[PDB]
Amino acid sequence: GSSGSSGEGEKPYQCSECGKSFSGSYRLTQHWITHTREKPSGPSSG
Ligand SMILES: [Zn+2]
Repeated sequence: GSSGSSGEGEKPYQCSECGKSFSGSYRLTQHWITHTREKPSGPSSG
């Protein structure tokens, strides 16, 4: 009915790498930061 890929709780500024919503675009940035310093060995995603 109202459950699945398309549910009730999606934001236009929700991270995709990890997934984190925020009240405002500007805010998102601050978060996206964690996706800059993080220095993974290699095979992480997937
Ligand atoms: Zn993220």
